[PDB]
Amino acid sequence: MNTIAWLGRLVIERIRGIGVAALMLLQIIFSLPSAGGFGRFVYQMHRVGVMSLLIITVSGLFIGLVLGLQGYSILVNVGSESMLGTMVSLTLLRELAPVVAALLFAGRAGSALTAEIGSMKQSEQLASMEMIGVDPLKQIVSPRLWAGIVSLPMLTVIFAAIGIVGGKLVGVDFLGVDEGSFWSGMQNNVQFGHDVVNGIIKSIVFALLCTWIAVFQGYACDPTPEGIATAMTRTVVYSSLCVLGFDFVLTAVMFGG
Amino acid sequence: MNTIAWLGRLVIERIRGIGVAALMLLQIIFSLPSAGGFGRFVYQMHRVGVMSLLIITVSGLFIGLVLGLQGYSILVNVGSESMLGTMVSLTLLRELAPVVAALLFAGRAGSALTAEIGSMKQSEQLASMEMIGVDPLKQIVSPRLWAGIVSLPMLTVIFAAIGIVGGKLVGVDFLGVDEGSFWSGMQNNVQFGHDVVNGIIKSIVFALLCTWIAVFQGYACDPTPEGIATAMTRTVVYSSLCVLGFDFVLTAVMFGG
Amino acid sequence: LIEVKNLSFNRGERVIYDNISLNIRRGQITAIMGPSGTGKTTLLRLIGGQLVPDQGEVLLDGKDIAQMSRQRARMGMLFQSGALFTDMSVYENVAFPIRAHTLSENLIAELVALKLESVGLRGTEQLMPTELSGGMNRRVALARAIALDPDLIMYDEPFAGQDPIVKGVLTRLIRSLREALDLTTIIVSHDVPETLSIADYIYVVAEGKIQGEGTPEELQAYASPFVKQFLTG
Amino acid sequence: LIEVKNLSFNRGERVIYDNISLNIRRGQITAIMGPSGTGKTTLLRLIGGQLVPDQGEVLLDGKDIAQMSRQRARMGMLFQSGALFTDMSVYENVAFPIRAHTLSENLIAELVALKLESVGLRGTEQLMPTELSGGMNRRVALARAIALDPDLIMYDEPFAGQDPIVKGVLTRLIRSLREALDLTTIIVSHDVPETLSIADYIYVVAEGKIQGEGTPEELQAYASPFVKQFLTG
Amino acid sequence: AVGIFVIIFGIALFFLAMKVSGLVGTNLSDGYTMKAQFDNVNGLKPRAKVTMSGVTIGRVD
Amino acid sequence: VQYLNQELVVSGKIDFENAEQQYQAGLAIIKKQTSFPLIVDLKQLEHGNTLALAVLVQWLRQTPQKSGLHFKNVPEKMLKIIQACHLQEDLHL
Amino acid sequence: VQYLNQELVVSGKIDFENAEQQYQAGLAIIKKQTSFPLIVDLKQLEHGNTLALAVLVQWLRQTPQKSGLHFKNVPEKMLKIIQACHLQEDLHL
Repeated sequence: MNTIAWLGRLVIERIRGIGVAALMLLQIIFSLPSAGGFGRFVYQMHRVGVMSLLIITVSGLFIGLVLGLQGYSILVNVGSESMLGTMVSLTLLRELAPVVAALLFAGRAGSALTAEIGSMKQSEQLASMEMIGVDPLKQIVSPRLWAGIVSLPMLTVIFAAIGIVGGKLVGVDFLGVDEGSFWSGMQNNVQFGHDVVNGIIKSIVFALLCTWIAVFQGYACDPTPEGIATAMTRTVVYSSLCVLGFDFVLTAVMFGG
Repeated sequence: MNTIAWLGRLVIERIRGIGVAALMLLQIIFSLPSAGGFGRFVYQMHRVGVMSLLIITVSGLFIGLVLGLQGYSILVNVGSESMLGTMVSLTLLRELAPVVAALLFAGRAGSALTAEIGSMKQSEQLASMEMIGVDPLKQIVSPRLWAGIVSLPMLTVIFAAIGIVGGKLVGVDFLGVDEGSFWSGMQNNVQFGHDVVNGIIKSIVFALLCTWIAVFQGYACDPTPEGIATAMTRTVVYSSLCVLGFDFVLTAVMFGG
Repeated sequence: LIEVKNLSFNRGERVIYDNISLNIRRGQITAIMGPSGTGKTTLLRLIGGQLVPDQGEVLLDGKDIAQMSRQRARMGMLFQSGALFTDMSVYENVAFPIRAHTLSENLIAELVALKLESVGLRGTEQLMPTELSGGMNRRVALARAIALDPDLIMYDEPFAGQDPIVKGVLTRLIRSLREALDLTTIIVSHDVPETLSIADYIYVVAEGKIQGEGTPEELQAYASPFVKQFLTG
Repeated sequence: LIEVKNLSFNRGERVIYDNISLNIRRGQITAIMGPSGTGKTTLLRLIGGQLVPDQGEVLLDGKDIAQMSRQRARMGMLFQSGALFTDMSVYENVAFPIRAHTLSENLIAELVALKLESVGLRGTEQLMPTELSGGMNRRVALARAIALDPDLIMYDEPFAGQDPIVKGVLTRLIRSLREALDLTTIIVSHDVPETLSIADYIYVVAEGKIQGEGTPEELQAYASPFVKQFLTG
Repeated sequence: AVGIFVIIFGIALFFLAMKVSGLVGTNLSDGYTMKAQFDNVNGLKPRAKVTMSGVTIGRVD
Repeated sequence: VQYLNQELVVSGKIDFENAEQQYQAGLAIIKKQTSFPLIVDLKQLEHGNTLALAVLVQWLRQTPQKSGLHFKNVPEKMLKIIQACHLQEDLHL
Repeated sequence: VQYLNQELVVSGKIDFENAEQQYQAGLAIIKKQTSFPLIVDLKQLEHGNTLALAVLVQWLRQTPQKSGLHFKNVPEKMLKIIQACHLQEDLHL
């Protein structure tokens, strides 16, 4: 597992100006830990949560149906000892699905968050409030950071979980795959209670990545619309390698590949 | 193969990304879409081409290497019945890479496109030019629909091609496999050189789908900062899972699956 | 010659104008006043021929110009931004929207150099809006409006994107230039002082209908309680 | 009591202020205006303590406030928009920033609810600045301006870029609200009525240092080629 | 750059933390190297497993 | 005005002369029968006038005989107006 | 002015930068170097005046017997002004 660690050193590499917000992320409960359903707080929860419920069900049908034909063709090509969900649900729940989930959360909702924060400096809150001296960290970080990271690592796992729950629906409709053998097969193939329990940790680390990357670029953007799209370009560059560095390391360590 | 048409209808089920300005797209087809190396072409190929050049070389390599770790773990577990590139290039070129490539255009370049048109409706171009009567469709959409099928679907094949280039980089580093036996062993198993050259058609329709959705959100926005940021969050709702209608339709024909 | 009769406009769900009228003739310099955000921009779009009104007529010498272009109809206006692309040169900026109606590169080649002598920016045709100052950009935009010799030239808050202090200098300049031009002029501005010294007749909109119809001296004196509160002493 | 002596600041590579000075009493209208890139809002940040000045002293009642905080020195100001929280409600606009600066449970419980009724904002408590009009937002802004009673009070373009109607209302309204004190006021603004009727002394800063110095009558008569063209007859 | 771009300097010292475990160890000096002659092997692979009493002890160099 | 007891405020037309008249009207009507819904809020005023001085003296005559009275949360400029009437020495403040 | 070649006439309003600068240059340079052909776009000007036509009357005596002459796209406002003093009957326009 040394070559894996060699390739998995990308988690340190993509930290350009991000590291300035070190004590900025610390002091977000300094000036009174607020909580509740608020106007923007809930809209970020729609972007991360409510809308993503439909994304999860339909992208699960895109993945599921593609790997459902693969399952059939493995029977035809390789054989009966790795057929159907013996060697497909094995790779799908465990190592494959997690990457796409991170791209549709850390990528998609992370940049969306940034885009909204950028406009506080340009127009609605921070423009007037930093100048006065109304605590900047309490102003835009504290009530927007928490909104997009509480359900996020559960949702990252749910992405993959629904590929198994909906995988037996289309395992039956494409062929007739028994639901209980799919279920008991799944458990045994990945040793779920020790390996997939640790894949939950892998997805918490993915939530923790959103707390470093997204905040700084919204915090100090240039208040022009082109500077905002440059800031969203930067978050795609930052989040694309940080996730892959952990796809190397934690697949080998949390899952045990 | 009953999953050929089932992937298609998922895209068809919900079409609200195109529908509202479909009549304007039909008018461009009516009036005859423009072509030529213009200033619009330069910035369209900046977002699609120039930006993606460094993304594909760097992140695109490590994406492939994470899918090659999956390849390696099969060698560790199964070995001899799925050796070298039996089960590695097989799903990589044909099934896995295509979706991630779409997230760099339907997702990233699409978001950028939205951002540009929305802001020119508020400032540089269409704010004044609609009122002047220099035909808006002919001005900024008509030549950039044509631009979408020039470089973009080749780049999806190049993205995938980098996975194969990365496969021989670490054939020795994960274990000690001679690059020439890995690649020629791979070549024979999937009939690589014939199918990968024939499969350049898969994502041409996807290029068109990316630009039919993304242009709408910029084009018919309310040009205020609240209306424009809402439309950018609406871009990834519709463009993310409506670009995969023709996966197995042309994988079976061009990639020879 | 633009004839306006009983013009009524509903902007989507918001009713803007209840049948209005005017007497703006060929070469007449007038102004139209009202609060910002009451469809003053969309009024100018109706006069040009971009938007479609519900009731009433807007005719060009008793003709409906739905199938004709604005360049062939001899209409135009000066904008808040100036209608200049930022990735193209000044030459290209003012050549972009005059391609329709007498397409000729040699005509444009002579036009751009000559028409900028009136503002004193003859050698700026290779520069871009970023390189130029704000005042220079407005001076090029003025010359753009008179490119194809249009009859109609409307003014929609020319100096909206400039600072109040900067506008003070440019308003003094443009005052004499509008009188020298002497074409069909419709001034829309949030500054009242600007319109008092230039316009002959002023059309004051009072709650979605033109009520004040007269000269600066006749409307010094106030038409209605609304107008009394519109311009304070 | 605000006293500034020989304040100079270079913002990166761009020189903004070359030793300037002023004397402004508590609760009076402040404003710096001019072309973009001359520090309209930079003075506000230097006195507030967001940017670090190079040379000079800023005193609050003859006390150095360079190392003191906003809460410790009791500083604040009113912004052009209104200095309100856009996401929050009108109740929450004045309930959020009263926790900082003299934290007290009886302060929050009693004053916040009652001061809104004393202005006339009882039926707008649950509404947000986006929903309200500019005039309604100004009423909340005026209530917020003296909510904390800062020792150091500044303003920023009270009614420079307002609607035709609203500007007329705020010219008399805000003047009469500041007339209660009527102390040494220094305004640099485009609006002539504003600098004539309210301000006592004028210190125009342009191209680095103070170029215009005196009363409206003393500065009728001009200071520079720019001013000669800027002001009208 | 003690500001904004200092962080690039600081993370350079943690970027190579998987340099020690990037290939081997090292640990070749605590192992054994031995050689032998073979006349005909069906299926010799680089890094083929070598055992002792059913336990892998190393690989073919 | 709800029964906390909150300050008597004008529900209609808001003005300085209207609020000071309402204070004298509530003194004759409500405070005469032993009740003082009054937390004197001076935060929105910049400087007092003859009417603000007048009611401070009238309040001193009225309420103290029966109970206490809230003078909480005042700014520095209107605190000097309270000190001008000399309420600090012998009245809640 | 480029190397087309063209005459130097005032195209628009006579002002500080073209009243004597372009007038003297037409007599000294354009007449001497023989750039008699003139393509000029006059759409930016509403109507001309006596002094702008007086320059063309000086060219009236010179151009006919020396070179050719071809105008392009003259707007209909300037056709009325130039023709009125009989320059459209003898010169190309």
